[PDB]
Amino acid sequence: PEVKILVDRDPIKTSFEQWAKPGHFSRTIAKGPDTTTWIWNLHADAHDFDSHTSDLEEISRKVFSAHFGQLSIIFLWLSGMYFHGARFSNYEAWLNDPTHIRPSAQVVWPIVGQEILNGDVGGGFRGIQITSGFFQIWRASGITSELQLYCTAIGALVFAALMLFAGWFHYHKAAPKLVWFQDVESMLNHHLAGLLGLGSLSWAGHQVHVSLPINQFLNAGVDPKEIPLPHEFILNRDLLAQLYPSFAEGATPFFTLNWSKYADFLTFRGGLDPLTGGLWLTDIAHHHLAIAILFLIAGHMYRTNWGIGHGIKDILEAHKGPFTGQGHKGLYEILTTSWHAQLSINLAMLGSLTIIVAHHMYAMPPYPYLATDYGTQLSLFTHHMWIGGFLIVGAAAHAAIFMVRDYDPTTRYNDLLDRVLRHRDAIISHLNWVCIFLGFHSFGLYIHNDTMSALGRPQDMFSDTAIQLQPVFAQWIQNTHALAPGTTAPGATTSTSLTWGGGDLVSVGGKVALLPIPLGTADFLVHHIHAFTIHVTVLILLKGVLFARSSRLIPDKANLGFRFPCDGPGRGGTCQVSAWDHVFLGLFWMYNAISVVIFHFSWKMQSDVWGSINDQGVVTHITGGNFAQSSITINGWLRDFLWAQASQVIQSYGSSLSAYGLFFLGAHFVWAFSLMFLFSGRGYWQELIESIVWAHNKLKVAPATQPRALSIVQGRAVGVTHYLLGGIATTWAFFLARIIAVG
Amino acid sequence: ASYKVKLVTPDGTQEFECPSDVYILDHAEEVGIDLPYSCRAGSCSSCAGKVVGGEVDQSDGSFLDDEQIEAGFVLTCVAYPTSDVVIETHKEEDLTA
Amino acid sequence: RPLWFASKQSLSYLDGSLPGDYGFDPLGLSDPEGTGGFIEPRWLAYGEVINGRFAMLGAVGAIAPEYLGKVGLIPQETALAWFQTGVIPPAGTYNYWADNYTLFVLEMALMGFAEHRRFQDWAKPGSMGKQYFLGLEKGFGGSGNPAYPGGPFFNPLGFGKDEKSLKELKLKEVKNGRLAMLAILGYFIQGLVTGVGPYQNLLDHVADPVNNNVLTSLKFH
Amino acid sequence: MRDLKTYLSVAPVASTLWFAALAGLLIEINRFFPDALTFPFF
Amino acid sequence: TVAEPDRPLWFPGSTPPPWLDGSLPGDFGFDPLGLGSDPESLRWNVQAELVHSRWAMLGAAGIFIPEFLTKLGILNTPSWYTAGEQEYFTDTTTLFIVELVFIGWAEGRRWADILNPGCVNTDPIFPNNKLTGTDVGYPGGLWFDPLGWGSASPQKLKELRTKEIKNGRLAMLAVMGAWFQHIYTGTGPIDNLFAHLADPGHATIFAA
Ligand code: CLA
Ligand code: CLA
Ligand code: CLA
Ligand SMILES: CC(/C=C/C=C(C)/C=C/[C@@]12O[C@]1(C)C[C@@H](O)CC2(C)C)=C\C=C\C=C(C)\C=C\C=C(C)\C=C\[C@@]12O[C@]1(C)C[C@@H](O)CC2(C)C
Ligand SMILES: CC1=C[C@H](O)CC(C)(C)[C@H]1/C=C/C(C)=C/C=C/C(C)=C/C=C/C=C(C)/C=C/C=C(C)/C=C/C1=C(C)C[C@H](O)CC1(C)C
Ligand SMILES: CC1=C[C@H](O)CC(C)(C)[C@H]1/C=C/C(C)=C/C=C/C(C)=C/C=C/C=C(C)/C=C/C=C(C)/C=C/C1=C(C)C[C@H](O)CC1(C)C
Ligand SMILES: [Ca+2]
Repeated sequence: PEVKILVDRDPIKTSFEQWAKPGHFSRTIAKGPDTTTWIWNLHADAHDFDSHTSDLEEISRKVFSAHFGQLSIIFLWLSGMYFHGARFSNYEAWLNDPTHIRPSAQVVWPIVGQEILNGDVGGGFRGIQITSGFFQIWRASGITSELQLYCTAIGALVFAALMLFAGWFHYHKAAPKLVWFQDVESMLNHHLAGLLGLGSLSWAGHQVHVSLPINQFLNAGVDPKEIPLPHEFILNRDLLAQLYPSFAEGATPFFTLNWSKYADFLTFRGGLDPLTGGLWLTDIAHHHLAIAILFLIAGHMYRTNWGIGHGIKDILEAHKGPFTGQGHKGLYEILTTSWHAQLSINLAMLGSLTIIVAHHMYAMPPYPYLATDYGTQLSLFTHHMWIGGFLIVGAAAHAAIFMVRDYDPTTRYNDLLDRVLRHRDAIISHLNWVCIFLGFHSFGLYIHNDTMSALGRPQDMFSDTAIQLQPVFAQWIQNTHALAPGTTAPGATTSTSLTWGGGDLVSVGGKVALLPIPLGTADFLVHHIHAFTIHVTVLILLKGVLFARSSRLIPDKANLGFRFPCDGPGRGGTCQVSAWDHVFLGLFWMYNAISVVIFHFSWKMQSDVWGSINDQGVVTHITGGNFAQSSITINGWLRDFLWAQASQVIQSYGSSLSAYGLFFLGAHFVWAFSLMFLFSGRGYWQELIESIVWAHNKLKVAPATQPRALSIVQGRAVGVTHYLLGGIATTWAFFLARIIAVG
Repeated sequence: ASYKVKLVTPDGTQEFECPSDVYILDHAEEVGIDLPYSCRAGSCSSCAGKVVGGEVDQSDGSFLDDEQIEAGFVLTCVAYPTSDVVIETHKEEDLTA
Repeated sequence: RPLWFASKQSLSYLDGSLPGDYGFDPLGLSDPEGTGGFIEPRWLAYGEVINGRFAMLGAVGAIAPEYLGKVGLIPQETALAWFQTGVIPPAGTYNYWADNYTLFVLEMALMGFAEHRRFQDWAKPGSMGKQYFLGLEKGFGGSGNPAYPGGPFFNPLGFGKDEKSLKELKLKEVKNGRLAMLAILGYFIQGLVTGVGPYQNLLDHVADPVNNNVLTSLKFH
Repeated sequence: MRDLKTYLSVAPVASTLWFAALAGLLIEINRFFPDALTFPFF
Repeated sequence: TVAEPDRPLWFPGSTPPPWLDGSLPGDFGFDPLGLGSDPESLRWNVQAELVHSRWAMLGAAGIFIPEFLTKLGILNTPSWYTAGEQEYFTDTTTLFIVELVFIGWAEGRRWADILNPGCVNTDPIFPNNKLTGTDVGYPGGLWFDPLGWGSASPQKLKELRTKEIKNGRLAMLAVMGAWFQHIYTGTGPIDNLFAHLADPGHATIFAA
């Protein structure tokens, strides 16, 4: 009943015995290989711990230490970033003059003439211009020298070592047992209050003492080397009292509850800093303070050892009504015995979170000199969109794996899951209809516009000047937001963003940081295209999950396992009738959706927001509002967006952006290459490998591990992975080359 | 090497000589105590038995439950007798359940 | 035997075989259920005793120099607070016969042999009285109990030849050790948010209590 | 040690070490005799 | 092999590895990474440590005495570190390649016996000369044992071999230290010794 640390001593002895043996976990693998297919299986089931065994304890111990290994990898990556910024960067030069020097923290060796990639990024430096936005983070944290970056790199190196050691320790020396993992009340209490609460309180503590004064000094124009070191701001306090007078009272305001005496550096201004083009740091500090208080209270909800708190089982089984029978009764037993349920929930939430992060970061730029660094903005948005999409697809993959492997109504019965399984056909039919209707009335409008324009009938077109489809709801909402500060958020001075409205354009160094974003008919059309693509990928994934165990087609689909080729060409043909195959499609449709989203973002930003400001306040954008009139027909996307924007990357050869041109072409190649795997089947290939094997045998050079063509599932996997790599990489090259050349 | 192999059987219990590099069922045929079989390739229940003492190598195994290996059952056609083990014959159905 | 804020789970593993056993374990850490690395109860008892011993040493030692810094021939250059000694350079340094880094590595070479030998005795009890160490191994035998090795070195005066002597003496030892541990914690936090030094700070408190903990509420530095 | 020698000769590690050695050799060769479109010695 | 069960260990109180039963000269049970758990590998590494220690003793002499003797004004050997390029009667390449063939043949003879004990012992020109030693790494002979100082019954010889290996380990560390000292500072080893003895508390590696 009570909660304690519970461990096991030396469960597995560290040794090199199993390294010598390839696929020790799989009994069939351990023995050895007869054909080439054995090598592929070895890799495909390396991390599927729940099939190497059946013990939940062993699965969870393996999971814990694998997480430790992953954390170590992440720390090594971070330390590499910091070290490259310390040693092979122009960070100090950029710190002296941010809006003329281009950030770059990677140089290349002059081996085969590749030193042309060491382009002129300014600052007496020649390297590869980076888009990671790391310089902005380091500037917002207060880092002024490269000694601080060196110290950070070494600290992260020793942290990576610590994480690797802890991974070894918690698997080979002191491995917890099942009752320790199956405690989720204390785990939640610690992750809410300890990891997020204390973490954000600690970060607010950093910003209050390091980033606020140092960034004040930097924005006052002081030479970066003439700025006091951060620890001075802690030793000598009147240094802070000068910048921030109310540091004089010194924490007595915090206990007199005269918190208003802190109004100096704990603000609620909102908007952007007109000097840096980022959010006010005195706003971010206040934000993290409030976040910390909220999380610290929130991590006290669940009962662990002292009576007070909430039993999650009680909360769950208290919720049920007349439509759902006994809903939520039995979910606590499901979410604590199967790792795949937890994994899919967390993956869905993390993907949602990543995409929300992308949006909020484009809209409210948090770092100084980030908004006017167009390359960094574009790259960050695109990268986070892709990450979010991939995570969301993985959520569906693991929900299906749960349904196939761990769902059991004999021992772990839940009502809601059962009801959804019982009317899955109604669910999928209505989602099908919605997909069809949405596809007709969003893309059909584009086709109508294209033919109306090609028949010389622009008046009949669905445009801003012929037949207006105005997004009146979005316009109304954003006008409500523009009017918010002072009316219904009285403590704010500026609206939370500048895309809402109110005028108040902000520029930095002759470039536009932000201005109100207008929503017209093209925005309506493309938003409905977005809704359509999201609905279709949801349809595919949900159909895969709901029909993973059985269907009216094949009545015992679970016995065939979560992943399998087919069940023969019977009943008309059952190609890809498995849950894994549904995930394979969803990835295709996720690719489509995210591609359209990032294209929309890039065109709209290069057309209505970014650009150069001038002396009168005349804003010339990258494209003179060509999105409002040209984006309404597909010919406009092919001509004004792809063909026009594509010219930058094509002319990259012979300059320092040549690598982007090379990657453009190479990604085209690998994408086209995927089609060989996606259009063919393994029968032809086995029959061809047969005669190649004959040719080898004729010369006593045939191998003993018999070469087999790939499995049916592996061929689809090779085809989908190559497809995604090709498409994403060509978009990456195009975006980067274009925004670095025109930005 | 050639450890003695004991097999309970409705015919009785006999002892035969056979080298650890060979299957118990294959040398049984050489002596001449008849046992059941069908596929002879380790993929069926026909030649099933279970063990009383010792244990046989599970390397020559396929089409078996991730448990049939350690719960007792085994296939005479695909099995190397690493010791002086005592095994059962005609054991398909109490394996078939 | 009196008990403070005990627990039914805590009482089970805390019956009294250890000195200073007051059944106080509100977070249940000496549980013999989940014994693994560094959570085993014997190791926790050993750690309490060793921390208490080092804390008694450091707690009479950190307050010493600035006391006789007021009484006796002891100069003022030899009269620092415990934080100005060079331990925290950004708070004050000194110039000893060495560098304060060679000082550290010499300190830790000496402490290395002493601590490693002590651990070698914890793990395989009675192993240090076997190998040669310029003689002196017959005195490093041990007594079966790690926290109480005894011998001609660690107990020359022969206190407690009967065992209730040792019982009440161990009780007194661990009590004074807990006192010294929280004394050192007070030293730390007080020297931070008041930044004066404990002895001199105590004298200011004894002038008259106008200068209460709240008074330095304001965190001068 | 014996098992470490074995694992260091497994196919992926053997091939990565082989190809790293080959890459180093070719890189150095073209670092000494760069821009070579022909065989100009004989 | 005299399996010293209670030999003095490097880490008192902890059991030595099984493949280290004290058989080898100066065995103190030091092999944490287990680099010698294979008998063949053990043999090979015994040979390696011996030849390393011998080369390093020759090197420690040739570094530390000439500069300790030219610090005091006896003669004028330049700095051992940059002693490589101070030109001689020929170029370094002619001497290095000439020496490589010379040093190479002897190395080949050692390989011939390390991998096949006692099969190269005799001389290729006058086959009546017969290097003495019966152990690998301890070749004896009139060439390498003219004094016969350690050809006595295997008791003093065993304690003599330990002596050699201990001096050799010290010399390896010494030679590496001189190279590291010469890279960190810009002085000579005797200069570093004299400075650290002039001001021990302050003139150490913690001087930069
Ligand atoms: C305040 C307490 C605390 C804190 C700070 C953390 C923090 C973390 N936990 Mg953890 N956890 C806790 C309590 C805590 N936990 C409790 C009480 C339980 C249940 C008994 C768990 C069970 C648990 C599991 C099962 C897992 C985590 C994981 C993680 C990591 C999540 C990944 C991440 O966000 O990276 C953020 C990166 C950082 C914050 C870098 C700093 C890392 C610091 C040094 C971590 C130190 C905190 C740790 C608890 C110290 C105690 C150990 C100590 C004896 C040395 C993260 C570092 C995941 C993980 O293990 O990842 C490997 C995961 O699998 N936790
Ligand atoms: C926290 C995230 C997370 C975690 C822990 C897991 C964990 C797991 N997943 Mg999974 N998944 C995730 C996210 C995650 N997934 C996401 C986001 C997706 C959507 C793409 C998927 C989709 C997915 C599928 C379809 C499957 C799994 C499967 C599995 C299980 C086995 C994976 C394995 O060993 O295959 C081995 C890993 C590899 C072979 C790596 C392949 C290399 C990739 C494809 C190339 C990447 C290219 C690189 C980025 C750049 C090019 C480099 C090159 C040019 C040099 C395992 C428990 C498998 C399973 O059966 O579950 C039981 C399964 O089939 N996942
Ligand atoms: C072979 C034994 C040996 C000896 C007798 C010395 C002696 C000396 N070294 Mg040296 N050193 C050695 C090995 C040795 N070293 C090795 C292997 C290295 C490579 C890491 C170094 C690298 C080194 C550097 C970079 C420096 C010295 C320096 C010095 C001088 C001052 C010590 C010091 O401050 O630095 C400390 C030296 C070390 C921590 C390395 C010693 C570690 C090995 C294991 C030796 C251990 C000693 C051995 C167990 C007992 C010796 C037996 C007997 C001769 C007493 C001093 C005379 C300093 C100097 O120049 O003086 C101004 C200095 O800058 N040494
Ligand atoms: C040979 C050598 C140096 C030879 C140098 C020579 C000849 C130089 C000759 C000179 O002509 C020059 C060139 C210049 C001339 O003007 C002067 C001289 C000087 C005369 C150093 C070796 C130096 C070699 C060293 C220091 C090796 C150290 C190895 C260690 C510490 C390993 C220990 C462990 O491996 C174990 C045993 C067990 C494992 O489980 C754990 C670990 C810890 C891995
Ligand atoms: C019991 C319990 C159980 C439950 O369940 C929970 C809870 C409640 C949490 C718990 C706990 C409580 C507490 C309080 C604890 C604490 C402890 C401590 C304080 C320690 C210290 C401890 C402490 C220590 C060691 C210390 C030591 C110190 C020293 C040596 C010092 C030194 C020095 C000197 C001399 C002087 C110089 O100049 C400096 C120096 C160098 C610095
Ligand atoms: C580091 C440092 C630093 C600081 O500063 C300085 C200093 C001090 C310099 C340092 C230290 C050093 C050291 C320690 C050294 C040591 C060395 C050695 C040990 C050597 C040996 C060495 C040794 C040796 C040579 C030996 C040798 C031997 C021999 C020859 C022998 C020969 C022989 C033979 C065979 C045989 C015959 O029958 C006899 C004879 C003929 C006789
Ligand atoms: Ca415990």
